Amino acid sequence: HHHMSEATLLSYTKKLLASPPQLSSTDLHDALLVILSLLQKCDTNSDESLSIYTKVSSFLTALRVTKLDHKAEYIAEAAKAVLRHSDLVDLPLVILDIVGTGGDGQNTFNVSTSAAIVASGIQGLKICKHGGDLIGTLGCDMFKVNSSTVPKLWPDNTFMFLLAPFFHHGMGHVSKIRKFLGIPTVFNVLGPLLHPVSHVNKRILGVYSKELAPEYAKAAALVYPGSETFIVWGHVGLDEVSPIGKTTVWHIDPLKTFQLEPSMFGLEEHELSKCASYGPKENARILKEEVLSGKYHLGDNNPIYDYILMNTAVLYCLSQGHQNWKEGIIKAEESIHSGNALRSLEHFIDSVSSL
Amino acid sequence: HHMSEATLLSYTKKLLASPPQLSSTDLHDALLVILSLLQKCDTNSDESLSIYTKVSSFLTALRVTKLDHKAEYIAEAAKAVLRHSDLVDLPLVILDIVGTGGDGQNTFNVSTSAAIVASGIQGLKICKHGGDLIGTLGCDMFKVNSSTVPKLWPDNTFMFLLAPFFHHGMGHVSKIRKFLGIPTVFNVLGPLLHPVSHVNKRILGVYSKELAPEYAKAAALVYPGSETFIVWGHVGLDEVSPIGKTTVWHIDLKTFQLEPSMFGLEEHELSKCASYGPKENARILKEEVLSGKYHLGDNNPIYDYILMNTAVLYCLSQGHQNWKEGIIKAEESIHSGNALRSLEHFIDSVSSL
Repeated sequence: HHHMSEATLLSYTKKLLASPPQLSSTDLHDALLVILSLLQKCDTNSDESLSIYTKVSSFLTALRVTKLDHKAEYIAEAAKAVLRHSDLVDLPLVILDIVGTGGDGQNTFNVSTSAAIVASGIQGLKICKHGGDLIGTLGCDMFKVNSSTVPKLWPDNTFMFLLAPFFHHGMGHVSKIRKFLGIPTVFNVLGPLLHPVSHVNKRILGVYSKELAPEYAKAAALVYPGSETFIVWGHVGLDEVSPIGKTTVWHIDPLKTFQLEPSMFGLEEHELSKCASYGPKENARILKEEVLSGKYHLGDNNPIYDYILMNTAVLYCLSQGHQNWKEGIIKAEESIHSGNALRSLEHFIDSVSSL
Repeated sequence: HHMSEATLLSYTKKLLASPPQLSSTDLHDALLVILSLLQKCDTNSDESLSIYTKVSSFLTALRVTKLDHKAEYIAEAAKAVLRHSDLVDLPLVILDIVGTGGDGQNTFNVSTSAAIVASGIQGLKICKHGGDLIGTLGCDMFKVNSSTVPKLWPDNTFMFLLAPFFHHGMGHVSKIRKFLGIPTVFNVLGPLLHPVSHVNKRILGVYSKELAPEYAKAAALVYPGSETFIVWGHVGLDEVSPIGKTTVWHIDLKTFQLEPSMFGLEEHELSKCASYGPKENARILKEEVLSGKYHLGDNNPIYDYILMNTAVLYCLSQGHQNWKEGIIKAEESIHSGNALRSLEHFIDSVSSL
């Protein structure tokens, strides 16, 4: 009767089958440790492996239908359980991240990585973007960036990119069953909450739905207590600040909300159809050759350019503690045309190639 | 290919919607996909891990939505499973008695015992379907199948059908039910899979008061020609309980309540009415009960337990609530030797096929 067993997992599942469910946020934390234990230790092709996948499937599905996995305390407890299997970065004694939950069913351009690179070219900003390929096509092996090498890179880089799978081994254990399940689970909303560097003190966290946003705001406050945080939801169904129509922002100011519109940044609206992803190789070429090269300017109404510039502007106003969106657009524009943003990126690529 | 993981997944997504978009006929179609997929899982390959993941997910989502506890869904699910079953063909009062299980109890096989005693009462024919106990009495139960039941039918007052030899569908889901460890729709299908259409009365035990009324309606959809008692013992028992009260649901809707005192019997704790496994259960039934060693008034718990369940069968067969007359007829069936001969005629009938 070991605690890390199918029998314990099963007892947690049965709490979720109750009317009403009797699974606490604490219980979810414990269930996830059990799941990660079972799946880390599962003997390939054992009967036990088929039984474990059965029970893990059962548990995660039951969680999704109860919808308890979209409540702040549950999301936070789930993030903390996954982090117990993560390599966290240890650093000595303004630093921003930008990332979305995914799940908006939108195949739009990688604006988060782009805006993270342009923001890092602005004097006074440091960007430690966490997520996940785009940045791997540029000529650096992202597998080299891990808990033991991030401290080497930290002092001399305005821009850093952390590929999630090389930190969160717990996510790696559930990867295959997540593919088999083919349905959303608690895991689909945890990514933005797993930042392995405690020194990040400001972030933009995009969410796919209006309903999730207020609970996500409360979860972000529990996981990143020291952080000033924008939760963002584009009204067309987007986990970023949208190039068309309005975006709502939930403001964690250690709950105030305000609406964003491209007209506020001094930009024309652009359909999502004009901001498509072309896949990592081509997106990287667009970013480096169309955007970081300074080929396009504010006022050309290039949609992907405008999309990056706006998301940089928000990242900048967040950093400076004001809502002067046009000033953010000025600063993002300057970081591109001064060649600072491309220098920031190239410095990080060169740093990574030296490991 | 419609019978694919992708088809299964699309049904699961209907259960995840608010509100759920999975119809009763959708559940029927989902279960056919599941029975198809689970036959392909002969090894612990990645493809079996994937399929087991999607079947678990679908059955778990169905449980949480509680659609599997609705009459129309239970009926459609029984219909889907039956598509993989051997059905008995017979030419143009016949009773069954069986419980859903899943009450967490380990009580004597009263349903097979009362089926035998009832089969010794003139005018009653019993075709009990379930499951071993009869297997241990020098009877090759494998020989009782779709081809042989029509040969045994005419000159047997008692017949026993071993469910697993008829319902190949239930065979394919057996491993994943053990692995899941939670109740699913499959926990309530056994009683609704009787392969002989001619059965026109039955007692169907359920484990759950909450499930009971919806199960009564399911029974009426699956067995529209049957007068049916659904029974639930208040202690949590899919039988007419030898202790405390039992609630009975009646379909041609109607509810009444049973208590051992109404049979002029004493109450016995479930500890006194325990199962000993098939071999010893069969020996108690043959040597202590069908032999007439015990009488009404001996207060022998297994004997009383069997008398009560036989009395209810008898009252159902005749359409009255004269429970003490039921006792009299059950007692007469045992002590006349009618019950033992009825069983012995079946066992020899099977032995000689």
